[PDB]
Amino acid sequence: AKFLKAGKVAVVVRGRYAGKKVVIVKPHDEGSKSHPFGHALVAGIERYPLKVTKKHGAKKVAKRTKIKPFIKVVNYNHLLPTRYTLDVEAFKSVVSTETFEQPSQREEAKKVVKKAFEERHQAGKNQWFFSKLRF
Amino acid sequence: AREITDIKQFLELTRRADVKTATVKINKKLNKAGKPFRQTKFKVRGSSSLYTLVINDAGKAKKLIQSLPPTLKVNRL
Amino acid sequence: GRVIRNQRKGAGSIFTSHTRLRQGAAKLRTLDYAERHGYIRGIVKQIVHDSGRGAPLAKVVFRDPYKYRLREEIFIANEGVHTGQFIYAGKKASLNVGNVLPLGSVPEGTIVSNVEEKPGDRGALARASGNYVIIIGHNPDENKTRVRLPSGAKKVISSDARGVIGVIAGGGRVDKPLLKAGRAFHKYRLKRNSWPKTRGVAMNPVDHPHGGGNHQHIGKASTISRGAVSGQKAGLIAARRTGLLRGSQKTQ
Amino acid sequence: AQRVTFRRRNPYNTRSNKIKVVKTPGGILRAQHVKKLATRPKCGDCGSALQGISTLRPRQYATVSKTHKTVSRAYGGSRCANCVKERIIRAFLIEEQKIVKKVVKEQTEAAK
Amino acid sequence: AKRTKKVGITGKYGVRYGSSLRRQVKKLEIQQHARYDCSFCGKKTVKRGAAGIWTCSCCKKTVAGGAYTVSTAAAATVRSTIRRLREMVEA
RNA sequence: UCUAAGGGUCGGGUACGAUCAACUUAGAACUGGUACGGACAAGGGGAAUCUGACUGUCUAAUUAAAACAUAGCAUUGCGAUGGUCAGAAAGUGAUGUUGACGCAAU
RNA sequence: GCUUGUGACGGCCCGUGAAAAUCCACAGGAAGGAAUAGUUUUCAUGCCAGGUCGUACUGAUAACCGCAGCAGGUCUCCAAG
RNA sequence: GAUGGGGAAGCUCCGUUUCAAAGGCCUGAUUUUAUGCAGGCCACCAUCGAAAGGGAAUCCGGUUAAGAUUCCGGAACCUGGAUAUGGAUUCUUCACGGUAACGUAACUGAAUGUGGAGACGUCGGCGCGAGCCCUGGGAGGAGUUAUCUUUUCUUCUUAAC
Ligand SMILES: [Mg+2]
Ligand SMILES: [Mg+2]
Ligand SMILES: [Mg+2]
Ligand SMILES: [Mg+2]
Ligand SMILES: [Mg+2]
Ligand SMILES: [Mg+2]
Ligand SMILES: [Mg+2]
Ligand SMILES: [Mg+2]
Ligand SMILES: [Mg+2]
Ligand SMILES: [Mg+2]
Ligand SMILES: [Mg+2]
Ligand SMILES: [Mg+2]
Ligand SMILES: [Mg+2]
Ligand SMILES: [Mg+2]
Ligand SMILES: [Mg+2]
Ligand SMILES: [Mg+2]
Ligand SMILES: [Mg+2]
Ligand SMILES: [Mg+2]
Ligand SMILES: [Mg+2]
Ligand SMILES: [Mg+2]
Ligand SMILES: [Mg+2]
Ligand SMILES: [Mg+2]
Ligand SMILES: [Mg+2]
Ligand SMILES: [Mg+2]
Ligand SMILES: [Mg+2]
Ligand SMILES: [Mg+2]
Ligand SMILES: [Mg+2]
Ligand SMILES: [Mg+2]
Ligand SMILES: [Mg+2]
Ligand SMILES: [Mg+2]
Ligand SMILES: [Mg+2]
Ligand SMILES: [Mg+2]
Ligand SMILES: [Mg+2]
Ligand SMILES: [Mg+2]
Ligand SMILES: [Mg+2]
Ligand SMILES: [Mg+2]
Ligand SMILES: [Mg+2]
Ligand SMILES: [Mg+2]
Ligand SMILES: [Mg+2]
Ligand SMILES: [Mg+2]
Ligand SMILES: [Mg+2]
Ligand SMILES: [Mg+2]
Ligand SMILES: [Mg+2]
Ligand SMILES: [Mg+2]
Ligand SMILES: [Mg+2]
Ligand SMILES: [Mg+2]
Ligand SMILES: [Mg+2]
Ligand SMILES: [Mg+2]
Ligand SMILES: [Zn+2]
Repeated sequence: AKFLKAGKVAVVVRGRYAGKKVVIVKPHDEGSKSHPFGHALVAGIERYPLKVTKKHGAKKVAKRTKIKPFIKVVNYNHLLPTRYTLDVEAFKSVVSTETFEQPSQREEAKKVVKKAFEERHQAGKNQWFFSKLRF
Repeated sequence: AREITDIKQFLELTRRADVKTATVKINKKLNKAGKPFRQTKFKVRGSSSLYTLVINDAGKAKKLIQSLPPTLKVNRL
Repeated sequence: GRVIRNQRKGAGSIFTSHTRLRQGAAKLRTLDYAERHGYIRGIVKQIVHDSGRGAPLAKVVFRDPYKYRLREEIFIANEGVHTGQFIYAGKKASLNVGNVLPLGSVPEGTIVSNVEEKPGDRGALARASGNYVIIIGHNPDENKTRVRLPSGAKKVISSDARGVIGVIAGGGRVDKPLLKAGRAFHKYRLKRNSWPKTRGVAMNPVDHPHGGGNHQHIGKASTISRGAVSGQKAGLIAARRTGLLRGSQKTQ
Repeated sequence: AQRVTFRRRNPYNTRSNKIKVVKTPGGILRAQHVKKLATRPKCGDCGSALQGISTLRPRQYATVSKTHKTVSRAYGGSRCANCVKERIIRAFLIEEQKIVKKVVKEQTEAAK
Repeated sequence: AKRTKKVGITGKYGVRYGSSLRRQVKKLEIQQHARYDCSFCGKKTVKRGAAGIWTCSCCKKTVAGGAYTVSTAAAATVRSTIRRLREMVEA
């Protein structure tokens, strides 16, 4: 199917965020006046939670498991679409066109997405997604 | 070595803890195609390099010279 | 008279190998635990000319089983092996050009190269360009394997002795006329100091058994005994026949 | 007509004794000695001069800020982007195909 | 306009060395300088670079080959021999 | 002393114009005490015999050669516990970062 | 135009044409680190110090070697009409 | 070319990482105290050998009877060591931007690993830079002038950073 849709996981394959795993939250299958190409709007993760162990005490766990997120407009030809897929309801509105344009609106966006990702991460949903692709 | 063009930044220089000595040079120079005019270079000698600001307008020139710190040991020409 | 040329050679003063540009010695992997129980994989990372040698070298790199690092090796490239190729080495390796396997694990008819004379000696047999050895039999009790060297000689070595599947690269190098003195010049310039060659029959008696006389000539049989002495051995040493070889050679 | 002399004792024309002729403010010709040309850094994977990265002689790199030595991607100043597309793609599929092989021979170990 | 009735590339040797040697050289010269097909990517762009080494301009694979030609008859038969012999070992 | 051929840069709706800068080559007049690559600079040629194929090399200071070398041809030894060679000896050494498409010896 | 530099290429090899000190980068993520205030000297500016030996001149039909102020010999850069 | 060694009557010969128990760094442990032990590494095992190879950083003007990239003037740059102030970063802790190639004044990073640079033949044509050569105008100085020549010669330069 038009497999690039509502919650497709993908690996960013060029740019700063290359190799990091994202979620498509809103696809633009064809065109923009700006961005004149098939592109998706993604919520990636920039700094993965570092592995955690039994030796890891109270707050060391707290620290280890903080995620730095990111939001990106990105060309289709720069994603590798993944079979895995992750639910996108808590930050559907957060990530949008209007979200980009004006920094302050971006920083707000990531705040939410960040909260959403750390909720998700604990009680290990989507286990794959919170794990550095290594190359 | 360096050249400076922000009039504001220049006054900031002229008061830096090491800036002891400075100089004003005057150059007769010609304008566009026709006549000549009076160029004036402000050179502050900071510790590790010599900053120089070219005020091209004889007007701004005069007033700038008044603002010169009254302890700076300016060399006129 | 004088010490003749072929005796002076041995003190290797002006006669040592010209070595500066060489890639390093060509050698199989040290026979560790991987290669003798399983296999271990490498990538040929570069195949490369080695001065003075005729066959190109393969630079092949493997992971280190006991430490986090790469360990690189210098192979001699068999024909057809290529950069980015995976090279498999060990008892339980599979039978393709480029891999290295113990002669015990290959059927007779197998065509190998750089084979060891004893297991672990990291390769000795058939390394020159174009050369190979054929496995022509096995004796599973007292695990020996019997092979035929490029010389024609048949020999039996341990079945754990290793070799690499295929033939060495650069074949037919010698099919092509050197044409001029100069090409030999550069040939030996990168090898050792054996060129050119004065005939002993052109020297004076001081210099050689062949030297002197008012016409050029050897004056005695040039087939010299094995038991001859230094200073004496010039010409056809230990020659069991002599003269133009008529009729087909080839070891029956 | 104005000719010129070396300025160090070395009289020979070696790689480390390159010369460039220059007109001084005195209005005369004078030799200047010239350091060898820097070559461009190259890619670990392919070998092409890698873009983004300043080219200096090696010790001249410790005199220069961190941003003359990288691009802001994974494997920045080290591999050449296209070479890193390849890395990501290849990584992914192989880690995927590994999941595949396991579950296939898991079925072989249960049906045989 | 045909420049030479028969020496071809070998005309560079003038009259020297003897026609026979020049013949032999001619054959292997033509071999070694030739452009060959690349197995991996399919463009005819494999040129030699020192005896035994054969590299592809595009795509950049290098293959150990013959002194003067990419594949050697001996090599080739050996290849299929190994094909054949290995065949028995899974079969 | 003339003629001819060989070029650059520009604006042209979605056929040419205007300009600046180079010796090259060929042809035609005229002209002189028939001279003119005017000094300088700059291959003698031909027909054969002997002999070494060639380029290369040597007797510094009486021999440069037809002598030596060479590519080419051919023979010999040797699979490493080896061939050839070094050393008074040795847990010594050259070939050897080598392996018969190789090393050594004619 | 001349000399020199340099680039993108092309020819050539049974010849494919050093090494090490040293400098940087990346992969890694041990660790360290903020809100009543922390992190940062690969950004800027600022402060102090840099020892030891050689340094004259000739380099050649007179400063070197040939018994010598010897028509010999002795490595090299710059190069006008 | 020393050293554990092995030969040699011995002067000494061999070997150079070798049949050797071959050593030193980073910080933590001290708040009797000055440096004992606690980790984990790293097993690389001398040293001499280039005034043409490799290689951190300087230029112009002036100056002496005779020195000068070395003195003087002025303007820089490197290496080591000290460090404060500003800036940047952070309540989403370890920067944002660009689809991307990648941008930047900054933008933490031990062990370990890996990559680059240092680092490399020769010839040929072609392209470009520099200095030199040729040359117009102009502003100057000189020369020639019976006659002729808006003429002949010359000055009009710009370092590292
Ligand atoms: Mg040696
Ligand atoms: Mg010789
Ligand atoms: Mg001979
Ligand atoms: Mg001979
Ligand atoms: Mg004689
Ligand atoms: Mg005799
Ligand atoms: Mg005899
Ligand atoms: Mg005789
Ligand atoms: Mg004879
Ligand atoms: Mg000097
Ligand atoms: Mg040169
Ligand atoms: Mg840059
Ligand atoms: Mg950069
Ligand atoms: Mg990182
Ligand atoms: Mg015309
Ligand atoms: Mg015209
Ligand atoms: Mg006769
Ligand atoms: Mg001759
Ligand atoms: Mg001759
Ligand atoms: Mg003589
Ligand atoms: Mg004599
Ligand atoms: Mg002669
Ligand atoms: Mg003579
Ligand atoms: Mg013959
Ligand atoms: Mg002994
Ligand atoms: Mg020259
Ligand atoms: Mg090359
Ligand atoms: Mg670098
Ligand atoms: Mg710890
Ligand atoms: Mg700094
Ligand atoms: Mg001097
Ligand atoms: Mg003199
Ligand atoms: Mg003399
Ligand atoms: Mg010794
Ligand atoms: Mg030294
Ligand atoms: Mg030096
Ligand atoms: Mg040097
Ligand atoms: Mg001076
Ligand atoms: Mg003085
Ligand atoms: Mg002087
Ligand atoms: Mg000074
Ligand atoms: Mg100063
Ligand atoms: Mg400093
Ligand atoms: Mg910023
Ligand atoms: Mg390195
Ligand atoms: Mg390298
Ligand atoms: Mg070099
Ligand atoms: Mg400089
Ligand atoms: Zn290809």
